[PDB]
Amino acid sequence: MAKWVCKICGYIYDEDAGDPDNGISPGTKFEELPDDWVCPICGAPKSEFEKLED
Ligand SMILES: [Fe+3]
Repeated sequence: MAKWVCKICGYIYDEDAGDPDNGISPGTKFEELPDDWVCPICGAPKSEFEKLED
């Protein structure tokens, strides 16, 4: 699945990993993260992530 970078801190949201510590099962696409999900490292909103693809 895809990977997304937090433009602020460099955390990688890896769709294959999800974010289970913060309520997100492995396999959850970035689009499906709740609107108020934030970077677990720096707190940046979803707007600050960039999909790692051309
Ligand atoms: Fe971040």
